[PDB]
Amino acid sequence: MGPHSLSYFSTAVSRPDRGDSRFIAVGYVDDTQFVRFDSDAPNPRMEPRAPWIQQEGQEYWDRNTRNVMGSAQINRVNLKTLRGYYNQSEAGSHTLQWMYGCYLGPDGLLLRGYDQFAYDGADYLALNEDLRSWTAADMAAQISKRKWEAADAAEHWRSYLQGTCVESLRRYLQMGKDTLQRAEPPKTHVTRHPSSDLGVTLRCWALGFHPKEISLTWQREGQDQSQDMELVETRPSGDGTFQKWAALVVPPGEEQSYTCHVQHEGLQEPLTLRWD
Amino acid sequence: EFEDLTFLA
Amino acid sequence: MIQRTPKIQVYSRHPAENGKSNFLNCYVSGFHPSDIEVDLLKNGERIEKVEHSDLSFSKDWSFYLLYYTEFTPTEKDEYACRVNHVTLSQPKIVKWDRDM
Repeated sequence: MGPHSLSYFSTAVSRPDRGDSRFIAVGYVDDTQFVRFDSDAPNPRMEPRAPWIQQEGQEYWDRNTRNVMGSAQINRVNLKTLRGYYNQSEAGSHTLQWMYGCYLGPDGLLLRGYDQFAYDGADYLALNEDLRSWTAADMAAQISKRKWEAADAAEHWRSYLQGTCVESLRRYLQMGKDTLQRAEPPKTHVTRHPSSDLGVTLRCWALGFHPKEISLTWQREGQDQSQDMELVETRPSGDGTFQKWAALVVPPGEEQSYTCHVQHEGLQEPLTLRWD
Repeated sequence: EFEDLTFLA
Repeated sequence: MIQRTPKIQVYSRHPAENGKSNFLNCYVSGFHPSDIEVDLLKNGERIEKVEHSDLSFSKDWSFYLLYYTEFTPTEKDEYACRVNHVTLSQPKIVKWDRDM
């Protein structure tokens, strides 16, 4: 079938300067956001954010709304709980983040699940790869670990990730087939600009590609120049495609000694590009 | 489909 | 507690051609905590109808957002992204460079 995932990325933030907290959740299939929930919205609901989810009937919207609202309430409580575990002041704002999801292998069969939490930007508690055990970051998280062991939380996560997560994923893939199941290769180009009297900058671009995953590497005589290379973060175009570039300063006159190697799942085979 | 159980920390 | 400063990239959706309708993007990533304010600027002035993506985050827990607006590039107009975040002592302005 192919490699694919369904994930939810949730952020709960305490706001003592507003006397409340906020929860936001977003859902993705692969790189494509499809739902959101925002507790600060008027009439907070699970809302569609891709066209191909819009046809879900009201019972889907109602159910997902009940469950995400439930989750918002629990994560708000968790913020208070964690403040207690770390003995933190009431005055400061704190963040609990949660990411969970399922992964299908290259054969379309379930390969991987995950369920993990961070507090104030650092790992707190994570379901291990075996889906049977938990890794706590510190003594606070060990309190939560003990609770979740006693509640057989891992067994409930296994059932969700094997059943509902994968089944939903596969229905989303069908509904969004014309965008989710076809990769678009990068449009590439290599620019050249003298950047001092000593050097010339070669920049290898990839634009217009999806999915986001891509490799751009400069080589000289079959050898990666990744130390000296400037490589920007992959960045979204805003229309479901992505952009990336990689740059290298090379000696004037030596431009043809260097090639940019592009790998992407939309390509028949990898590209070897030169300033041309 | 969103999870239908969130656990208390 | 962590605090990470935003990475900020300003660029167009499509390769920019003067007189051709396009979208101007300001991608802010790698930041923590999540509160952030982002304005898009034309010749120093705030652009009014600017939309943005829903808050999400990367595998390292750091946040990202895309801010964007329709525009038509010209020779004379200068565009920029202005960002404020707790890690910044004043609003950070990053100019749009067409070739970056």
